[PDB]
Amino acid sequence: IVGGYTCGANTVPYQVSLNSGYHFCGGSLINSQWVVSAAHCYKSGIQVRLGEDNINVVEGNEQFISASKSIVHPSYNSNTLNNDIMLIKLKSAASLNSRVASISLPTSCASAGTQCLISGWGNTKSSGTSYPDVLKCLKAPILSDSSCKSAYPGQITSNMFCAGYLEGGKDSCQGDSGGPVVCSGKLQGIVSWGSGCAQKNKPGVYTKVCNYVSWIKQTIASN
Ligand SMILES: COc1ccc2c(CCN)c[nH]c2c1
Ligand SMILES: [Ca+2]
Repeated sequence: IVGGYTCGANTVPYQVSLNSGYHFCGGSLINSQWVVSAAHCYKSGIQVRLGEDNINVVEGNEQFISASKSIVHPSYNSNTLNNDIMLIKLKSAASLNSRVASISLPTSCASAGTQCLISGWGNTKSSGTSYPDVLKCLKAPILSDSSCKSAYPGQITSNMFCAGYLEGGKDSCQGDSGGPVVCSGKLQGIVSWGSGCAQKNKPGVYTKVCNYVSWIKQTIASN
């Protein structure tokens, strides 16, 4: 997260870290057994880390649970990033508590102008690299689809939305991939792609979760 702030330990209790020997992506806990992340975060050997603040220190509220199954969206296209969503099932159910909590799926699609919370352990610099230990947060509004398409002509599908700032300086970045965009207490977006981080006229692009609620619900009812 570039241009954000330190969330505060466990104040984003649905935020997970995906670990393959090191943190490589975020995700969102949607119930005791399932995490939503980006399809571009798919890899083998995923351990889901819940209850994290400092990802380099065991602080006492973590749960580390291996993935037992990953399900990338059937229509995910890695070249265009259309349908950039994946489900991860936990080998055992997480114990839900004040530091480990699920986030509800949306009932409707959030509207332009709505303020949302984006979080992760990604790079905090728009030029160069610096990776934080504690979870970072950014408040960012959803942008109109006309402004989103103007920023990324020919690239925004109906499964994507832009959030952030056209002036740059505040954005999600490398390593925030797969993490949550939460608006009105619901998971509306997944950190998906952009042109760099926090660049002028290049706001972050996010998977439009509301389009996937039926797929999520049917998949978790059968796996
Ligand atoms: C390889 O560099 C990057 C830089 C930024 C991003 C993002 C978020 C952009 N708002 C998702 N994946 C990335 C990969
Ligand atoms: Ca920790």
